[PDB]
Amino acid sequence: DLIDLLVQLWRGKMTIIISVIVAIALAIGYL
Amino acid sequence: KKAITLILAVLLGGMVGAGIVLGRNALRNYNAK
Repeated sequence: DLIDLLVQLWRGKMTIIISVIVAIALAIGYL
Repeated sequence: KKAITLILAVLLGGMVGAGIVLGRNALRNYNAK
């Protein structure tokens, strides 16, 4: 598949980091 | 082993470079058609 959708991931930059930190916040909370 | 660790470094260094020379061109082809 082409690069036509690999621009919105960059476009939505904060919305990815805020969905990864919330995963570490439950991963470390699981430990 | 000194032999395979450089053959698998040139071929690794080329494939990461081929993504750069295609990445700086296809993104230039995609922006402002």
